[PDB]
Amino acid sequence: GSHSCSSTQFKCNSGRCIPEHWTCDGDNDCGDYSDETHANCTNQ
Ligand SMILES: [Ca+2]
Repeated sequence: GSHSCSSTQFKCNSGRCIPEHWTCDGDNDCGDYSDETHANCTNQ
């Protein structure tokens, strides 16, 4: 599809896509730490 990421993915600030369940999980999956920010943790 023309969308950036799939329906089950989290969109990193860099534009990289990662599985949504990978947010606030202890690993910097995005590489830019956007999936591990305090903000995303409070959304869990
Ligand atoms: Ca992570």
